[PDB]
Amino acid sequence: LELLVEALNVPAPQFLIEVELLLPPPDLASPLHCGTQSQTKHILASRCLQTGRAGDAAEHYLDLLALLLDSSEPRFSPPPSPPGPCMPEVFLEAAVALIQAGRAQDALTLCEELLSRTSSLLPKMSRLWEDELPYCPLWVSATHLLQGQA
Amino acid sequence: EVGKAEAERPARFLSSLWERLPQNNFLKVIAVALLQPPLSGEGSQVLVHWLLGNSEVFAAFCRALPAGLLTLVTSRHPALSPVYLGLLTDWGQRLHYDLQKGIWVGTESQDVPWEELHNRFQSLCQAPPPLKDKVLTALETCKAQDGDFEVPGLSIWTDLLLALR
Ligand SMILES: [Zn+2]
Repeated sequence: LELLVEALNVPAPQFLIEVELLLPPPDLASPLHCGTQSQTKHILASRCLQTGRAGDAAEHYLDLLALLLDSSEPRFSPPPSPPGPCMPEVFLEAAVALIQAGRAQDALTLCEELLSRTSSLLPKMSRLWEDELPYCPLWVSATHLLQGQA
Repeated sequence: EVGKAEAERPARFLSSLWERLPQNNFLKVIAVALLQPPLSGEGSQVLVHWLLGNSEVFAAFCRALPAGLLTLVTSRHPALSPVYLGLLTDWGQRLHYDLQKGIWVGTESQDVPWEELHNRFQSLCQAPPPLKDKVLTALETCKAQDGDFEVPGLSIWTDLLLALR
């Protein structure tokens, strides 16, 4: 998989009927389904995280995040697709590795940057004074759980 | 009349009363008696000594009346501020939170609910300056004793202090 990523780093149509014209675009169930750089790097970090190579996992995940967010200048480098996890389930997985490193003062510069971008959503918690009805996406409840373990 | 006589102390009279007549009625009388401006306030001054002397009746008093009544009791007679607050302190500390209904509730059926306790402190604060400071400080002190959390669901008393804005 490591090798995979560098592979995907590097990138003619005849006026004739060739085969690929008649070939389909493959599915996600295909063994010819290969995502993009970013999507994979995520796999690597994912797979790594399940094994218990937490530190390594982290570094992968940070590299993941570097890629996803910092990509203003070049060709865009995309997030993982939504049979997979959404952009906040990921940051969490970032911070969870950072906790299995014992990199807890990072794990917090993450859960800080998260709830800093996403202020401008959140539930503004006036039910705090009035105390089922308001809505909290699971991930915002959790950011707080892990800020905590940190 | 009994004061001028000095044969029996008002105490004995009010003890016998307490047995004899209907208590809810009685208390309201006494409550209002504490307030009537003077007619010869030795009268009011006697009732506070009776009350502070006998704790058990005074527990029922604070429990039976409305809030504004105890507020005015207090601002008039400061001898009642510190033990009344004492009784609230002592009721708050036999609650418990459940998470699933976002509310303080008591264990036992007779344990003055949240509703009632909010209200009386609501009032006591909604009072002249010489009591508001007293009570507000008596909150910050019982808060720190039960952990200085600044989030609900831990310290009954944090809860209250927040609930006052
Ligand atoms: Zn999600």
